[PDB]
Amino acid sequence: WNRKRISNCVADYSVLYNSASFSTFKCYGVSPTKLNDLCFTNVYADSFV
Amino acid sequence: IRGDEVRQIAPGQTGKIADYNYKLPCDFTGCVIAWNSNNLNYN
Repeated sequence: WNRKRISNCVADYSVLYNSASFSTFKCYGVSPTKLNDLCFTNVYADSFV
Repeated sequence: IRGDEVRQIAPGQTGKIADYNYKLPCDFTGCVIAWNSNNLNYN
């Protein structure tokens, strides 16, 4: 699985959530609506199929 | 509603239907009944 690190930027998570292309958007430990109010020390985006 | 949104009609669910259309409370005492009505469309 390809791990891509995201750090030191401004993330807009609402555009991903409101997009209808995604079948399932399951958030554990956070709620997707609140995602824009939060500040994270690090983000890891692991991609695969 | 749509078939895939039938899970959104439940307490403590997140989605377009839950937040913008029909919000059930966390302490929802009740029942939810859904049947596929593919007989009765831009209305």
